Amino acid sequence: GIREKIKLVSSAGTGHFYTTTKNKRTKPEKLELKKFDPVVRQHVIYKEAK
Amino acid sequence: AKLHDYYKDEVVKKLMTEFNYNSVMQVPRVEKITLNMGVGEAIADKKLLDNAAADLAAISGQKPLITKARKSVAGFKIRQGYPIGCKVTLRGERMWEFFERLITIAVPRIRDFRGLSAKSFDGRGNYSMGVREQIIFPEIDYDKVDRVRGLDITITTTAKSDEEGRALLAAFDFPFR
Amino acid sequence: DKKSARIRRATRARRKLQELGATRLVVHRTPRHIYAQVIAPNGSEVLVAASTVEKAIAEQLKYTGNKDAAAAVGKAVAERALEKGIKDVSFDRSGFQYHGRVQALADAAREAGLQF
Amino acid sequence: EEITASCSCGNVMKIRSTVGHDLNLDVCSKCHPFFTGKQ
Amino acid sequence: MLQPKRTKFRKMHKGRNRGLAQGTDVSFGSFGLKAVGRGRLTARQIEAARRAMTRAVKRQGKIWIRVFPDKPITEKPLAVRMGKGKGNVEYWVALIQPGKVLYEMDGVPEELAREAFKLAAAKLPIKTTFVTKTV
Amino acid sequence: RNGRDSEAKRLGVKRFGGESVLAGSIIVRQRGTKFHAGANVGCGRDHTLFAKADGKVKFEVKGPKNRKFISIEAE
RNA sequence: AGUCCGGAUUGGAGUCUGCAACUCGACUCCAUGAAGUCGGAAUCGCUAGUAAUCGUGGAUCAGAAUGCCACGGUGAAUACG
RNA sequence: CCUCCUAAAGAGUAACGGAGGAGCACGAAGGUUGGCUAAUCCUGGUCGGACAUCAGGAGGUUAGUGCAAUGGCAUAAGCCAGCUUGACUGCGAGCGUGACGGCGCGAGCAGGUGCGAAAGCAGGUCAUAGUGAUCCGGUGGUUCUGAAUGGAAGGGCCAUC
RNA sequence: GCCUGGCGGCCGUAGCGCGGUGGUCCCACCUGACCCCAUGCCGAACUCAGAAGUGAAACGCCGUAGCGCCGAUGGUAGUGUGGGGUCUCCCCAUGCGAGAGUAGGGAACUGCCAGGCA
RNA sequence: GGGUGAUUAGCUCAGCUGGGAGAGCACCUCCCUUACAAGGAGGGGGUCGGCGGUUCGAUCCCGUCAUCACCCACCA
Ligand SMILES: [Mg+2]
Ligand SMILES: [Mg+2]
Ligand SMILES: [Mg+2]
Ligand SMILES: [Mg+2]
Ligand SMILES: [Mg+2]
Ligand SMILES: [Mg+2]
Ligand SMILES: [Mg+2]
Ligand SMILES: [Mg+2]
Ligand SMILES: [Mg+2]
Ligand SMILES: [Zn+2]
Repeated sequence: GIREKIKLVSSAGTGHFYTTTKNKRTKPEKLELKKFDPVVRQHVIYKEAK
Repeated sequence: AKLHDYYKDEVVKKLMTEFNYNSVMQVPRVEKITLNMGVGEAIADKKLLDNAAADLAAISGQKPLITKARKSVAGFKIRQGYPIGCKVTLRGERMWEFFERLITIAVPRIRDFRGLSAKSFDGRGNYSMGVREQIIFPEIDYDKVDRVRGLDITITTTAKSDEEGRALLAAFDFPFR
Repeated sequence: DKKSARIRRATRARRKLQELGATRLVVHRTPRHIYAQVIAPNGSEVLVAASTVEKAIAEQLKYTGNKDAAAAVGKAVAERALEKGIKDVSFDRSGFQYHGRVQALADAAREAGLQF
Repeated sequence: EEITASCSCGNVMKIRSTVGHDLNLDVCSKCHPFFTGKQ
Repeated sequence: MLQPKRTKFRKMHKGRNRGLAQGTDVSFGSFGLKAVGRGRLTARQIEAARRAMTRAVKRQGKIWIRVFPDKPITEKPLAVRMGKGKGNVEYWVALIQPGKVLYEMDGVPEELAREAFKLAAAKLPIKTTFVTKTV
Repeated sequence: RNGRDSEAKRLGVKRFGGESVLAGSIIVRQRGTKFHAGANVGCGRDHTLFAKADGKVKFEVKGPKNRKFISIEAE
C-alpha cells in the first residue's frame, strides 16, 4: 500500500476518530488537526493515527 | 544625493537644450538599476549562493533576493523552481549612491581598462554591462576571495531612444569610445 | 496600466453584489477629492452623493484628500442617507485595500450610524 | 553609512558607501587617463 | 506519388461525394482542364497526366495542379475475413466534384494546350473539358 | 483493440425556455461554463446549473463576452 | 609556496661579425613567467682521486657549443660474495 | 471505469470501428482574504553556450490548469504569501440519470468552527475516471437484547477493517 | 447648453491605428517618506502627508477609412412532405432558406449624480 | 499473414522501468628480445538500424518502416 489509510482520534474523553489517507515518503510526522467532535459537540485537536 | 542634484540642475538643462523637448517630464531620467548574478554552478554547493548573496549585500546596502528557475531545461540540468541566482533592484537614494560609488571608485579598478562599448544599448534606451573581477567594489577585503564571481548591471531608464540614452550618459563620464 | 488594473481588482465584488442585488456604497480615491456614492441595487441610478469637490465640505476642512476629510465625508453620507431612509447597505472597496482613507471613512460612517 | 573617499588627484569626496571605513584612491573621474589613453 | 508528408491521423471514414465543386474559375494560367464527371482520382492518375502534359509541351511552360489527394483509401488484403479492424492504407485519393478545375497551364499556344489536355484526358476516369481564362 | 468508449453521461439541457419549473430543479448538466449562472441560478460543483426559486426559465444573452445566462422569472 | 627556484616562448630597443642575419645566428637590456614539486613498465655508467659536481682551454671557423679533444678544484659509498 | 468521433444539431444508439487514459496524488495541490498574469521571438548583458538568472519591446493565451482527452477558466478554476482546518456533524424542499441495486447535483434549517472590517465564502481538490454487492469474520463506542433471576458469552445499532 | 469625474444599461456600426488639441477646476504623472501600510531585495506596486513643476507619457474629446466590425436584395448549396429518373447521384411540385461573396453602413448610442464653466 | 525476442565501437555480450555507456578480444604508442607472438605500463574509438513524437531530457518511454532470429499457420 503506497498511500495508506489512517484515522484521527480525538484528544478528548470521546471514543471518536475521523478517517483519511496519508503517505509514508512525504510525511514522517503524525497528523495534528482541529476537528468537530459530536459528543461534547465542540472542536477538539486530533492526533494518534492508527 | 550629490549626483542626484547634479542631474537635477545640469543634466536637466543640458538635455533640454540639446533635444529642445516640449516639456521636462519628456526628458530621460534613470528609472531603476538592477543587478544580477547567475550562481548556476551552485546546483550542488547550496551555500555558494549564500556567500554570493553576502557579497552582493556587501556591494549594495540592502539584502538581496534569490531567483526561481522559470522552466526546467536539460541543457543546463536544472529543475524548475531551483535556487538559481540572485538579484538586487535599486531605486531612489540608494540607487544614486550606488551609481556614485560605481562611477567614481570602481570603473578605474577594472582590470586593464579601456572605454566601454557603443552598441551596448537595447534599442529602446536601456543599458547593461558585465564584470569579470569583483574586488572592483571597495567593500570586499582582498583576503576574502573564494571564486572570480562576476555580475551584470542594468540601468533601466525612460529614454525613448538609445541615442537619447547615449546623450543622457554623455552628461556623465560614462567612458564612451 | 493602473486604472483598468484597479477595475479588474474591483470587478469581483462589483458583479457579486450585483448578483445579490443590494444597495451599494461606492468610493473613489485620489489624494485630492475622495468621492462617495450610494447607489441602488441595479447600478444605473445613484441615491446619495457626497464628495469634497462640493463647497460645503471643501471650505469647512483642512486638506482635500486625507483620512480626516474622509471621516467627515462618510459622516455626511450617513446623515444624507438616514434622512432619505437608507441605512442597511453593503460596501464597495472599489479595488482599494481596506487600510487607509477608506477604512477611516467606513469606520466614521459606522460611528455616524450607517450600519451595513 | 556616509564615508569620505579621497584620491591622489586631490579629490576629497564624501559619499555614502557600505564599506564602513574611510577610503584612499588614485583615479577618480577627474584626472584619469581616458582621453590621453584614447590618444 | 503525390502524398501528404505527414497527416494528423492514419485513417479516415469513407465519406460521400455529394454536391458541386468550388475551385471553378481559372485563376492562375491561361488555359484550364476541368472535371465534368464525379468521382475520385489516384496519385498515379495525377502523376501520369502530369507526365503526359509535360511530354506534350516537352519542358517549356508552367503547369499548375489545383488538386491534392489528402484522403487515403484503406484496403483489406486478399483472403482476410471481414471485421477484425479496418484495413491498412495502400493508396491516396482526391475527392472530385463536377466543375472542379483540375489542371492549369500557361505559356503555350491554345491549340497545343488543347491537344495536350486531350492527351491527358484519356489518363483520367472521368470526362474532362477545356476552359480559357475568364473574369 | 482500438475500439472503446465510456458510458454517456446524459448531459445537456433538461428544462428549456418557457417552462414553469419548481425550486431546486436541475436545468443544465454541462461540463464547463458553456452555460453561465445568473439570476436565481446556482452553479454546481460539476457546473450543474440549479434553480433557487419557483417560476419560469428565461435564457438571457448578456455580458461583454457574449455569454449565455439562465434566469428564473416570477410574474 | 610554482616561491626571489627555474628559464622556455614572445614584444621592443641594441651591439659586433660578415656583401650579406627573411628563410639563420651570438650577446646585453627592459618586460613576460607556461609545464615541470623527482618521474609508469623499462633502462645506463662507475673500484680511487675515480662516481658525482664546479670552472677553463683548444681544434673547426669570418661568426657560434649543451657537441668533440684536453686540463684543473673539491671529492664519496660498497663489496659478505 | 473516463474522453472524442462514428451519433444524422434534445437524451440515448452497435460492431474483433478509428484514436487515447485510470486501478493514482495532496496536510497542501484543500478553505478564505489580499494580490499577480503567462508561451515563444528580438535586443543589450562576465564565465554563459541554440536554450540557466537581469532589463526592455513585439505579441496577447498559442502558456497554464497534478495526469489522457474534451468542455471551461481574465470576476481567472493558472501563480505568490498570511491566517487556518468546512477534507465538520445531523437533515433535506426538490431535481437528474439508471429496469433494479444504486450513482450524482443541491438552495436552505439546527448546532458548532475557520477567513474577511463587512456584504459574504467554505459539506475537499475546475469538472467528467482513480473502483467492489452480499455473506463471513477483526477493532472501538453503546438510553438495545440477555433462554429461571443478577451478570457475562453471543446477537443487534453506530463507526470502521 | 458645454466639459470633466464616478456608476450603469449595450457588448466591437462601440475596437485598432494615424494626425490635432486640452490642464482655472476635474484626471494622471509628480514632491517627500520618521511613524499607518508595504517590498519573499527596492515607496516600481500597495500606503501615508502634500501641491513645486507638468500635459511628455496615460486619459478624454475632434478629424480621417489603412484594418478589424455590422451587412442587406437576388442567386447558389442544403432540407421537410409528395412524385420520379440514366438511384455512388440528381430532377420535378410545394413549403423553409443558409454560409461565403457584391454594392453598401460606419470613428458609437442612452440614463443617474456631483463639480467647474455660459 | 499472425504472437515472441534483437539491431551498440572493428568483433561478441550485460546497460530499458528515466537523468554519468561498462566487460572481453581486437587497434594504436612505448618496453625486454637479433626479430615476431605471448608478457608489462598508457591512450583514444559509439553518437545505440532509421523515421517521427511524449516529456526539461531518450540507448531506455510510444507508433510505424528496413533487416535478423524464434514460435504458430489446426479440423480437411
Ligand atoms: Mg676493472
Ligand atoms: Mg657532451
Ligand atoms: Mg437531432
Ligand atoms: Mg447529442
Ligand atoms: Mg482574491
Ligand atoms: Mg458490541
Ligand atoms: Mg437458560
Ligand atoms: Mg499628449
Ligand atoms: Mg448571407
Ligand atoms: Zn583620482
